[PDB]
This record gives sequence, structure tokens and C-alpha cells, in this order.
Amino acid sequence: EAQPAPHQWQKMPFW
Amino acid sequence: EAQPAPHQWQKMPFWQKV
Amino acid sequence: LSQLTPRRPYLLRAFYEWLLDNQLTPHLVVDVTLPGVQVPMEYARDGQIVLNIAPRAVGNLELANDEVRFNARFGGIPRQVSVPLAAVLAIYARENGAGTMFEPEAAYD
Amino acid sequence: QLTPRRPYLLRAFYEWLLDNQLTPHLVVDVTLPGVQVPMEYARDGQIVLNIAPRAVGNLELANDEVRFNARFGGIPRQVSVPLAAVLAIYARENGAGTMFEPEAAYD
Repeated sequence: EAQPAPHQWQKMPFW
Repeated sequence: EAQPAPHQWQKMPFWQKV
Repeated sequence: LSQLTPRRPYLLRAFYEWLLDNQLTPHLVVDVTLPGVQVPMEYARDGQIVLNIAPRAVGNLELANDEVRFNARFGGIPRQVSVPLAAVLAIYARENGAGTMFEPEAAYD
Repeated sequence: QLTPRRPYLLRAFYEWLLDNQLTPHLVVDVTLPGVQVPMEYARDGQIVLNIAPRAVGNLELANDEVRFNARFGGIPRQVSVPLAAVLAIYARENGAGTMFEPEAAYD
């Protein structure tokens, strides 16, 4: 599996 | 070594925390 | 989510390893009042006991997720100890008190 | 005096999240010296890395740094992050995890 792009990880639950 | 007896662990640094 | 397993066993092993790597002597503080606890009550006071789990003080040590088990000598007499994780209150180094008091766990309450 | 606790806590939470079938991700401060990550993927001083088995190869959660190979876009890359730069570890699905507290050894 590929690493998350910023637009993906900036949407994760830990923000 | 032997396990600590009550009079011994009650003198340990951390027992005050407990 | 309430379905996740408790973190305590993982923190316990983490602090155990950390303390030993700093050449300290890890001790467990245990609540002997809880169900399943198997310790020499002769060494318990006011519902608590402190156990040295460093390698030189125990034999056959197992730091599992459900319980901590090992054999040790109390006043010269070898005994089998078994403590559910729920009863392990904290882990500290004898030499300087470095360690931690574990956070409460919904699974244990 | 005493060594940092962070790497031990990191390995503990990593194991705990995986044992609950969750996907552990690290939040890293990319401004620390020695951080080796693809900076195109960093934003405002930080980057998020998926360290679940499925997304990494040769993962090492050592005391000095986290090391592993991963794929960014269509390119395999090698990653190396000093422990001092690891801010937190969280599950992608529900945010379970922890933000690491500062420690003396880390300046």
C-alpha cells in the first residue's frame, strides 16, 4: 500500500 | 535474591506515590 | 471504541524493558484485593504487595496480556505468583522510583 | 541520566494497535536534523507515515530511529526518522493512540 498524500493524511481522525 | 519484605518495600522511594 | 483491548500489558512490558536497559530493578505494586491474585499474603500489607520482577529475583517470568506469572523466594521459601493485569497498579525502579502508575482501564473497572 | 522512554512506548503502542487490527501511523516533525523523508509529502513542518505491515518493508523501531522502506506515489523510498522527531502514533481508523511527551535527551 502506498503512503498517504498530504490531502489524505490531513483528513485523518487525529487532527 | 529474595523478595522484599514489607518493612523493606515500605521504605522504597516510590511507596510514597502509592 | 470500547472494544479495544487494554493497553496496560504493553506499557508494563515497555517500562520493564526500559528500566532493565537503564540497569534499574523493576518492582510491581499490586492490589491483592482483586479476584485471581495469587501471592504470599504473608508479604502483603493493607491489601497491597510490592514484587521485584528483575531477573535475579524471579524465575520463569511471563509478562502476558492477562496476567504476570513467576516463581520467587519469600523468606527462603519458593512460591508461585500469579497476578491479573487488573491488579498491577504500577511499575517502579527500586533505586530511584523511575516508572509509572498505570492509567485506569475500562476493561478492568 | 536515564535514557528516553519514547522508543519503548512507541513499540508498545505499535504492538497494541496492530493487536487490535488497527493501522498505526506516525506523526513526524520534519524540522529535526537527521529526518529523512520525502519532503514533497510534508506540510507545515510535519508528515504522516503509515507504518502498518501492509505499507512498509524492513520496519525497524529502534531506540535511535524508525527506519523502513515504503512507496510514495510510484516510487520506492527509504525512510529514516530520529526518535526525537516522532511526535505521536495513532490508528488511522479512529485516532486511538498517543502524543509523546518531551524528554531531556531530546533537545
